[PDB]
Amino acid sequence: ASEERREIAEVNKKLKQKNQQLKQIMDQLRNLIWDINAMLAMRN
Amino acid sequence: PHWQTKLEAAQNVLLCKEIFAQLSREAVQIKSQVPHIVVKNQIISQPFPSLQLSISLCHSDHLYVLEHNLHLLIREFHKQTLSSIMMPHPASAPFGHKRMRLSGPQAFDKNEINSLQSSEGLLEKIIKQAKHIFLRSRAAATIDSLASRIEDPQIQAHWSNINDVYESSVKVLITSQGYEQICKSIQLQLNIGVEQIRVVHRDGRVITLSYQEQELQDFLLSQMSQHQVHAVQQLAKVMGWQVLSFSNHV
Amino acid sequence: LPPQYVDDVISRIDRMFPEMSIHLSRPNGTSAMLLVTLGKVLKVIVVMRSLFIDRTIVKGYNENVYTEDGKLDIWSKSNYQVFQKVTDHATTALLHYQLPQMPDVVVRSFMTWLRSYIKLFQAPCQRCGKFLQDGLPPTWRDFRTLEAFHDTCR
Amino acid sequence: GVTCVSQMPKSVQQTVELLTRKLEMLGAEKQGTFCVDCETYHTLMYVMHNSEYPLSCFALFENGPCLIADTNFDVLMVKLKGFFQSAKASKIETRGTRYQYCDFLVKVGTVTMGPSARGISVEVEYGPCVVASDCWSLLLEFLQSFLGSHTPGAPAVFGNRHDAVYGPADTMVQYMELFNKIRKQQ
Amino acid sequence: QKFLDIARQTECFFLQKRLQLSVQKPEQVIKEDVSELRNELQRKDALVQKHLTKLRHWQQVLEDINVQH
Amino acid sequence: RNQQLRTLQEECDRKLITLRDEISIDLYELEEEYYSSSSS
Ligand SMILES: [Zn+2]
Repeated sequence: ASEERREIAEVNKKLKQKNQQLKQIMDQLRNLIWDINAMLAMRN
Repeated sequence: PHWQTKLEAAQNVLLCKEIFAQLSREAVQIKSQVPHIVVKNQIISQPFPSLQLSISLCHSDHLYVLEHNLHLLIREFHKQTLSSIMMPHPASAPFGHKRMRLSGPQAFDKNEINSLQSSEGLLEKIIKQAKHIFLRSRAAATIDSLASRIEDPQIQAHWSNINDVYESSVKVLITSQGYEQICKSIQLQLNIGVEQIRVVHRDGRVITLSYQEQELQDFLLSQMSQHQVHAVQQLAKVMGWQVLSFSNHV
Repeated sequence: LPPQYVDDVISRIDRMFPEMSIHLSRPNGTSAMLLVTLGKVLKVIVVMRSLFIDRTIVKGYNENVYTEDGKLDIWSKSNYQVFQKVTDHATTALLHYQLPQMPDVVVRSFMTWLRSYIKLFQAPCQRCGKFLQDGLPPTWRDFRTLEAFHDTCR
Repeated sequence: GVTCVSQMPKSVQQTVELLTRKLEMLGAEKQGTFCVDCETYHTLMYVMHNSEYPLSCFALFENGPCLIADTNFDVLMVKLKGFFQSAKASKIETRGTRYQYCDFLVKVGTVTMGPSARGISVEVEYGPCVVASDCWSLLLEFLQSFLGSHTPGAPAVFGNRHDAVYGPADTMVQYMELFNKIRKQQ
Repeated sequence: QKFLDIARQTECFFLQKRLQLSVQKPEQVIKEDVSELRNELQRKDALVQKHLTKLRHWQQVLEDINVQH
Repeated sequence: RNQQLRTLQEECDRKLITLRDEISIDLYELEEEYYSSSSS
């Protein structure tokens, strides 16, 4: 149905928008795990 | 204690002034195929064609992983003097780097001893790191971006939990839509070096790499088309179908 | 998996193969960095998280293993091409023995592979002579049939 | 690592260039110039000033205890000359051009009992492994390309223990044997 | 063992043949997509809740190690 | 005082590593989720 396809698009848009929230998390979580190791490995 | 915090700031400044002096002398005195530039308080340098290092003392963008490492890196340089390693375990002997004193009389080679003494000082130990901190980003963003751009197969990156400066370990598991079990296929361990990345392919092939972002993106795309072909082979193994002529490359 | 379980699995690994000796330092947090010595031929340092190995630096017996202290210093590669090639082969071969379902087999599967390396410098390859085009001896064991044909050999 | 020092005897000087040419066909970069020096004493004892170990001095006997000592060990000998007979007959020094080939560090130089230059010495030290005798099979096949039809069957310096460290020290024992043959004849 | 597979690879073939023919006229595969996408989002949010409480828990101890200095 | 200060640096590091350890397992499970995202 045409209307059903519209709801899927709305779900995809919400899921796609939620994915954008998720990608920033990894970059932040990734960045932190990067930074901690670089700071520590150099420890004296 | 108000007097305590006042003194601490002064001590930090005196140390900070030393750090820039150590970089500032090193940059112009020695050359490492890089055009360092000196300004009042900014030591501008170009480790990569697309990078600009603003190591700028600020008196009264900030990575804080490179910045902090300077403070700690200097101590290792300071520590190399007047350390416990210098002193000889045998009571009678001249002061010398313990590992060095046991190197000469234990017949170490011409190359290893020279390598140990060839420490690069300060600027090279940080430029090379910034030469890796962002090369990681260009290889990390591309992998992250490639997953969104291409939805047919799913790039998967399991990043290692121990990635010390001057190196980073990668996992790549290029699987199709949801067929992880039936179809597990080429997965390469990419290695982010200081100058160039290094991958080892699933089948056994080793590809050195280029340093530019574009070259990496091409490699993944080339491995993209390869997997879809491998999906045919895996289905042939598990489907009622039987194999015919194969052409892995061209 | 629990930190204690990691020690038991690797301690069990040492029992099967007499030549191999495993040292568990664990300098970093709950990520075993076992060190394996193959009798006298070669040494190796492998980092692993939660009993799933992800790296292998095959440093020869000659080369030093630590840097300035008990610090294992996994990164420093070998100064010889032969061990450098084995490093890539160990880096690549480690993957091919990964079974996502079971953590115990992958470690054991990798060790029998490493155990097959005790005979390096002494086994000709089935395809051509012991010594190949370049300056490397076999440096390539098949995953299932334990052959000796080189990197250039298939 | 593991080495097989040997000598491969008209046109002795031309032999090195021809022998180097055979090495050049395989392809090996000129990465330096090695210089091994031997010194001789009465009671005897030899101190082997070896290159690629700039610090080590490598004092040695015919068959007995060998110590590895830093460069300063020589200063003891010159100052200790009073109780010994220093520089008794002649010092044999062999200097040649280093040809390190894809981790084989194979070098060939003309041994010069200064200034005669009567012999040729081949250094085939194979860095990777210390285990040598139960690994000897590798070195031979590398040799067969370098030299022709007169490969040294075995260096004979290996006592064949159950577990065998070789290290660099026993190589200097091998060098001495080559020098002994050179000194004995012509 | 070989008889096992071929008779089974034939069995799924029949159902797989139905699937595409059953994809066309009904809306069920779209309906399953509605549920699967909804389930995927629900799992996503559940993972978040695991993240925040753990992240907040760490935020507390790190602050605690700071007030003690 | 040098003794008591060294303990604090070792103490915070020990807790600091555990933060990195727990983030590693937390990142790993999350990292898989993003790539698993279907149709987006
Ligand atoms: Zn071969």
